[PDB]
Amino acid sequence: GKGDRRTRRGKIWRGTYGKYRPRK
Amino acid sequence: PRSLKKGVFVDDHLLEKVLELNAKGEKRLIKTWSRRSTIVPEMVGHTIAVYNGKQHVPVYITENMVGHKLGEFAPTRTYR
Amino acid sequence: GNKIHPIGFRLGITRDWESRWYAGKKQYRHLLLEDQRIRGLLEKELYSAGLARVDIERAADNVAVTVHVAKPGVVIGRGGERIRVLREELAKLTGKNVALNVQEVQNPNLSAPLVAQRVAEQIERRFAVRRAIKQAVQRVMESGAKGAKVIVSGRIGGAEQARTEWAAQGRVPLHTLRANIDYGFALARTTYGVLGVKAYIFLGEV
Amino acid sequence: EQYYGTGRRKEAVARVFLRPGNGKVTVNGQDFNEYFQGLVRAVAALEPLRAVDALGRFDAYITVRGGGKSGQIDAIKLGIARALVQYNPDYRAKLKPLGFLTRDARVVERKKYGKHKARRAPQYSKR
Amino acid sequence: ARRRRAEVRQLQPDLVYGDVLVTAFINKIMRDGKKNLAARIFYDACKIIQEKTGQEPLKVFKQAVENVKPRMEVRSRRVGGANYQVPMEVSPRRQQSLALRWLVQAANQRPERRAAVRIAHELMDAAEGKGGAVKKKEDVERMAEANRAYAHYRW
Amino acid sequence: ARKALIEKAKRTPKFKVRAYTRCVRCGRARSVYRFFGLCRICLRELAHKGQLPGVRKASW
Amino acid sequence: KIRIKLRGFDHKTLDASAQKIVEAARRSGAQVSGPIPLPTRVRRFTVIRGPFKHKDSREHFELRTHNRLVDIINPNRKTIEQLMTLDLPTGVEIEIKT
RNA sequence: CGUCGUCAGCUCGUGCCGUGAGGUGUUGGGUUAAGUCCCGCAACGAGCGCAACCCCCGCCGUUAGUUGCCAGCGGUUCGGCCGGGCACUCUAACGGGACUGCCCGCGAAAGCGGGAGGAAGGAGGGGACGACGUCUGGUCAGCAUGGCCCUUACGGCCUGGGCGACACACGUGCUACAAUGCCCACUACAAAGCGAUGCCACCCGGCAACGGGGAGCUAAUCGCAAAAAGGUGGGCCCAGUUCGGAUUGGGGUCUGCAACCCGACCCCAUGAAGCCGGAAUCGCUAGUAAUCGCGGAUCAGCCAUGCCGCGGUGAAUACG
Ligand SMILES: [K+]
Ligand SMILES: [K+]
Ligand SMILES: [K+]
Ligand SMILES: [K+]
Ligand SMILES: [K+]
Ligand SMILES: [K+]
Ligand SMILES: [Mg+2]
Ligand SMILES: [Mg+2]
Ligand SMILES: [Mg+2]
Ligand SMILES: [Mg+2]
Ligand SMILES: [Mg+2]
Ligand SMILES: [Mg+2]
Ligand SMILES: [Mg+2]
Ligand SMILES: [Mg+2]
Ligand SMILES: [Mg+2]
Ligand SMILES: [Mg+2]
Ligand SMILES: [Mg+2]
Ligand SMILES: [Mg+2]
Ligand SMILES: [Mg+2]
Ligand SMILES: [Mg+2]
Ligand SMILES: [Mg+2]
Ligand SMILES: [Mg+2]
Ligand SMILES: [Mg+2]
Ligand SMILES: [Mg+2]
Ligand SMILES: [Mg+2]
Ligand SMILES: [Mg+2]
Ligand SMILES: [Mg+2]
Ligand SMILES: [Mg+2]
Ligand SMILES: [Mg+2]
Ligand SMILES: [Mg+2]
Ligand SMILES: [Mg+2]
Ligand SMILES: [Mg+2]
Ligand SMILES: [Mg+2]
Ligand SMILES: [Mg+2]
Ligand SMILES: [Mg+2]
Ligand SMILES: [Mg+2]
Ligand SMILES: [Mg+2]
Ligand SMILES: [Zn+2]
Repeated sequence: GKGDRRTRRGKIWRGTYGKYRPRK
Repeated sequence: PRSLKKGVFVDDHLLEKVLELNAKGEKRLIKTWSRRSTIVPEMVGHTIAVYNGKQHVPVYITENMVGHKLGEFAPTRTYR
Repeated sequence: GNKIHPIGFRLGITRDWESRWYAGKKQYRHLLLEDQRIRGLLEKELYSAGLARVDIERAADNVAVTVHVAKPGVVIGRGGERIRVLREELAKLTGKNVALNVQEVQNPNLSAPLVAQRVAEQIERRFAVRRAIKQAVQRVMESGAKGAKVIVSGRIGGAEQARTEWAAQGRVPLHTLRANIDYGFALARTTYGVLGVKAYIFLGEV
Repeated sequence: EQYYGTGRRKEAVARVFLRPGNGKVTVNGQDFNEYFQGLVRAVAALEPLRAVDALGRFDAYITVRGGGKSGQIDAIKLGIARALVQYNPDYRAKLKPLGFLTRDARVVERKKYGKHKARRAPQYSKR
Repeated sequence: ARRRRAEVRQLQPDLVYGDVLVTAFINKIMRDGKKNLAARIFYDACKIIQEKTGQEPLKVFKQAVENVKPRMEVRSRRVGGANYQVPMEVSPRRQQSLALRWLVQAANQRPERRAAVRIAHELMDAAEGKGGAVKKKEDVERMAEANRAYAHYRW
Repeated sequence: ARKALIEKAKRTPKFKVRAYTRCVRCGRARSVYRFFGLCRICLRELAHKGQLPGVRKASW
Repeated sequence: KIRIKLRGFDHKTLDASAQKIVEAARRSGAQVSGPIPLPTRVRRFTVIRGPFKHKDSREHFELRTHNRLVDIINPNRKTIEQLMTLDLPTGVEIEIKT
């Protein structure tokens, strides 16, 4: 969930971007 | 998962002081207050006394120690 | 241990700001530290004149500084030399080089900043606290005003135990916004300690 | 020719223009069931008509912006009710009871300090 | 509620059966305010009551709610010495509130893997006199009546 | 606000990092707003006196 | 056509001294785009009332910057007369272009 | 500044009663959110407080068009894109309106119940605001200040360490234990804010963090920007798992003189406890609780899951 660094929610919650949450 | 970048850091107090001990020998002991300086090849063999915030600890340096900071061998806290 | 500063609580209405000049996120903190150094040395000088306020306005490298006092003849000096050395402190401080004015106070007994400053001095001279207060209120309440109130802290009379003396007349509806209640806090460094003096004056409503 | 009542809800503004015709409703271009659908709610926005008995007589061009869809769904409930008033005012005498004309004042309450969410207060032990 | 008598809330009738009772049940099924997802569920399950029954879902639903309503329940009350479980009539409104709360509760205790199925089967099983909810209703009713000896604590 | 500490004012901190803000009025280190140069306390006192232009008691 | 923008902390020191730079342009130039509002930039400061602990008190402070537009269509050289240097606002700042 | 406590109170002046402390007034009946108002009364009035005057949010009108619209006509690379126009949305400024006025009933009155009209009633919803006083309450490490004490040091500069210690115990929280769920893809509605060595469009390299290049922006005209939950499709199929992301190994980005002690961040690998929690105990009465994400203050960076704010979705229940 929001705690998984390697997921979408993981990145949203952690406010970051990357492989698992591309900057579009 | 450590990091530094592209320009490894080392304080020049010894960076050159150490290499000078190579220019004419090797010497004995050294005293630093830069536990923040990376360890590089030219240090191996030497024996540097790193400050643990209270004293200067005799830290012998080996090949398998390069890359590590000096502080990593001079523990600051005294426990049980 | 409560109560909003009667002034700050009204800045919106029945009370305008002292420093009323515009600025931007890069100037502001600067054009402010200035006013403080202004009122700073400004207040440690025009003390005897009795300053009930210090306004300030700006447009660009220009600063009003409409100093309100009850004894103008102290900021003027010998015929008019005081106002000279003073406007010299101005430019040597704020290199902005700006004007300066003076506004007499029509009865320094309707300006709490003074009524309080008064009691403070009396106290600093070993006056009789409960009396001074009692009188000051009477003085203020005598020359107009719909109400007034003075409050001195503790150590009243070098007493080892701090207290708080009262006194107040007429109305002083602190909860009413359209009040228009001047407020002034006078310190009072004495031999044994320090005493706070607050003054409230209710000058008409609406 | 045309009719138009605004309508607002929980910070949502809806432009509702009723025009004689079939009854195909548009919303920001998309078809009614195109801007909504998947929202069992939506159907209610067109309740104003059903009440007065419209539907088969008016078409509707609608603009919608601000807040969230269920909110919009309600602002539109007013548009179609306010515009439907300009048409025949004898309709107001039929939407009063239903209350479709009433603007819904219910809004998000301010987040106060000391609290976690305006009212939700932090928990304590006392031991 | 110390001062007033607390009036009851009114709910917008169902966007389908145009029934208020349905919305009530919908809200009990709701969770974290996801009223959409909540509504779906009742509906899908509402369909599943057919093609399993030739009857209308609403009639099924409304009669399940009925068999789960408790007519007596035991409430506490200290009378010097301890607490005596006192039996007593259940108000027309609490009956409904209890009935629905219980259905969603029993429903979610079922093994059926997906929501709509669970509400559906509980709805059905309830309608004919069986199921978690009805069990509860009977344990309660049995509680009261099992304490007839404290009936004189009316209140 | 110890004095030997109001040394802060140093265009020559040696390292931009060590350059910390302080309260223009009290020397207070923590809670020193940037738009005013003042600290959290001073900011409230002055705003009350009306000396902070525009600054008003917000309510909504 | 001269783009005008009036900013300030006072909603009267602008809204008002924004008609002086419109009336003094109604009879000397075009019709002017009248005075245009523009949203405000409210900056809030939330601080703790007491000087030590008691972090659940707070009290709020805002410093809202109001804005105005105007815009005088037709760079009337006859309007530049009444204007130029004739006003009464002290707590204002102007930003204008062509 | 916190606190009982937004509690409905605390007093005064004169008169009257009492040898006196004091009392009456402020008690009583009705009523109210209220010492709110009514009636009564040796009291008649008054101050602090309540309420109101202020801010925000609900509806409407006036004034104003570099933000909105084929509403409406024409052009369209069919994007409000251009002409164009301020009706609409909106922006921000002034003003309107609600008073138990308005109708039936009860009532001595205040006011209570109910309806009509209205966007809204009866304190419409939320703030700012918190009496005389209490707690020898909190802070002399914000600042101020009496006394006291140190004045090659209880002052000062610096490098390094410490405030980050860990057998343990508690508080406040975060993420969970899953199918009303998790994942991937695609697609949709927000508000309030911030932005010059600043937000960073768009482009290229990199799985990515980010790096190189670089348009616009003094910012209703450009950027932070994606809102998320939601909708659609596909997957997982009840398993400690495609639940959950602790811990640890490796590689690397970035800020900064410098990340060992002691930063955040990306990627690979690892993949812990946890199957809804004993006694006990906390919050919340409506757009609230619950749930979802968004901004800011401080700030190089950040240990923020904190704090102060914004809007989306949106309950249950209150006999008493
Ligand atoms: K969750
Ligand atoms: K609490
Ligand atoms: K009474
Ligand atoms: K109100
Ligand atoms: K004390
Ligand atoms: K549980
Ligand atoms: Mg996972
Ligand atoms: Mg995920
Ligand atoms: Mg002495
Ligand atoms: Mg919310
Ligand atoms: Mg000092
Ligand atoms: Mg720093
Ligand atoms: Mg600082
Ligand atoms: Mg407190
Ligand atoms: Mg009250
Ligand atoms: Mg007598
Ligand atoms: Mg008396
Ligand atoms: Mg008396
Ligand atoms: Mg008495
Ligand atoms: Mg009595
Ligand atoms: Mg009263
Ligand atoms: Mg209007
Ligand atoms: Mg009446
Ligand atoms: Mg009668
Ligand atoms: Mg009040
Ligand atoms: Mg103490
Ligand atoms: Mg202490
Ligand atoms: Mg600590
Ligand atoms: Mg905990
Ligand atoms: Mg690429
Ligand atoms: Mg699926
Ligand atoms: Mg797993
Ligand atoms: Mg399981
Ligand atoms: Mg709790
Ligand atoms: Mg930051
Ligand atoms: Mg950490
Ligand atoms: Mg955040
Ligand atoms: Zn300070």
